[PDB]
Amino acid sequence: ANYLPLKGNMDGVFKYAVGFNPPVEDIRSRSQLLNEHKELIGLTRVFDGSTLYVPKRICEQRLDLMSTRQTDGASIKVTISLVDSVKNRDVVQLMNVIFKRILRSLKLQRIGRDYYDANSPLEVPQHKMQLWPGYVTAINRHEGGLMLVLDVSHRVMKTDTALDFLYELYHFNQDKFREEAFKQLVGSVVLTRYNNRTYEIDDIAWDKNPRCAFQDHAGSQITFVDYYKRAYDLDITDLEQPLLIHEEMVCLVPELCAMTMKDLAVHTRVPPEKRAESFRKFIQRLNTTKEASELLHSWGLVLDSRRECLKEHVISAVSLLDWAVLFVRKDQGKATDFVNMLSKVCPPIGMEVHEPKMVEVVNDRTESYLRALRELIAPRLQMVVIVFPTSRDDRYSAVKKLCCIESPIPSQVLIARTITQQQKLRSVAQKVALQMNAKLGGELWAVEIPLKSCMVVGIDVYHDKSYGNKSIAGFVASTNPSFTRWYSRTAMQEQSQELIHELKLCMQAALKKYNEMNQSLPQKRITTRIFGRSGHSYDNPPPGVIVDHTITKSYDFYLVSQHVRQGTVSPTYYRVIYDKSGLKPDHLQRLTYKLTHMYYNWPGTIRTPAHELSDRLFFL
RNA sequence: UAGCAGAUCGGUUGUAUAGACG
RNA sequence: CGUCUAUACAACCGAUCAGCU
Repeated sequence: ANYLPLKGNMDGVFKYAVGFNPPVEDIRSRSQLLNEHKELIGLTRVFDGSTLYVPKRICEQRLDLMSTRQTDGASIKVTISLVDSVKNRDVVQLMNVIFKRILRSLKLQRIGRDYYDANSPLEVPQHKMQLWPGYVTAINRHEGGLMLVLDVSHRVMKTDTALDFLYELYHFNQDKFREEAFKQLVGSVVLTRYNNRTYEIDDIAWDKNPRCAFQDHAGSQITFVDYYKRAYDLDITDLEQPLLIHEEMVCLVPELCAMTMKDLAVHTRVPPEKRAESFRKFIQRLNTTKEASELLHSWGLVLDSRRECLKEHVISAVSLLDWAVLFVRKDQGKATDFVNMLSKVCPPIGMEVHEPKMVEVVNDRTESYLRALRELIAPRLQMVVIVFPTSRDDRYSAVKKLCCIESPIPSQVLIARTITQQQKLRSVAQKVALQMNAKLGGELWAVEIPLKSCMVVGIDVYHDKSYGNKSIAGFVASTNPSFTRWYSRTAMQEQSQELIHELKLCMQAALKKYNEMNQSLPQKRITTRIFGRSGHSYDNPPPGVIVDHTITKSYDFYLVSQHVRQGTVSPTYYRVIYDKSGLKPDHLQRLTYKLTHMYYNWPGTIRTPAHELSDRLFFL
């Protein structure tokens, strides 16, 4: 629990405005219309256009007055007067520019989305990487009123810049530098400093340098160093920095950008309880700092003062009478000792496996499963076990596409890295034994269910490439009231809006299988912490906590079933199904809590539907 | 790519405020 | 609104890593 409210002016914060006339040179030509506004009203103010927020409730429509600029001294339009009323999308923004004034006062910085304090950061130069001790201050409307979220985010901004990165790339070689940049630097992304932007790399200019001119906003051929010296007040040191692109030219100079522990991970990065010290420190720092608090009292910002189923028989486990494994010649020990270990794990979980027909492929490539699999696979074969050390997507899907698309047939794929572990070997075999038996169509462990006719179908959309727009990630389902029949399928359609209709085909493919074996018709991530409305303990909510009113954002349920040992608990957020079908939210909390145990790859608790320790010193 | 608890780095689509190019 | 944007709010995905069986 590291979340702190900020009270003060809950409502009624109206806004003045700032005129922007005329823009001449650059973005600074418009931004300077308030850079020299200290002579009119005072320092404590924020400018973002036609909105200049005020704590009080005055502003209605519009007005105008006069001001002055600095660089050239032309006519300046400024209107610190009536604008509009309070809107739901304004309070978050104006309190966050208040936090911007805080960074101008508390000496915080900003990276991308959230503001960080890095005046005395965690300088860890082992890999030219500096973990910023700032907090993710994503202030927004929250439980009840307004609340400031604070997680101590070790934001990984590099002290080194693209200048030295390209210089060490040159230090490797020059032609090899060019080649590797065309291989390892293209596609990669640099982090900008002057405007904290995110610019990609596709190609690197060669003849260009930080002296060649370009058609700037002024329409002249000015030098490169002059533009950055007069537009952002940043001086360029060297003149031999080749440009990058995001040939058409998108502003990118390696001079002023940057691109991309073990024992520190248990001291001051993410302890479950000891992270409350930062929750107990920054709250005091805001108040006790006279210089920082003085500029916040003017605005009106006052912060708050404060399973063992490996031994019990399984419901209905399908045995393996005749089957084969598709191991390569390099995995003779693997997928056979594992099967031999599977011959020991299976009897406790109520099934037996005979030694498979040890078929094999001819080479460690795709053009081995095309022939060897088809030659020695018949409807008399139950299980196919495919293992390989290297794991590439095309070859794995090459073996897969001959098993799932044509017809529903179980197929188990393993990798070397899954099996190399010896202490996990008994454990990994248990998951696979449950995985194979789930794919065999056999029942597995269940829970005490005070429920029935429930769906466990976990949709997953794989939308990565427009050319490969297939949405193939899996359509895991459950076709028995005990939720022990997990026969995964895949989507076989492609459409943007009519996806509501064609996704039902997989639902029908899962519901028809439900009717064919039962003869009866039956948004998962946040950065929040939950302090449930049952007991005030600012700690991990009990698994299955019921909070849906005045202790969360909206009527959507926000549940906890994901048990934590290292790090602070991050509750999972959930949408609603229906509030009129008669489903009590408490049972849906239980249903999510019970379905949490039903993922058939880990005997315990998981995040989503798809104990009395750490009291004394833990690492001391 | 047997599954995961805590995060981190990016990309993208977003969504809101407003501006300009027609 | 097609585009370019600055301010942010927000999600998903990919990968990576500080591994409860």
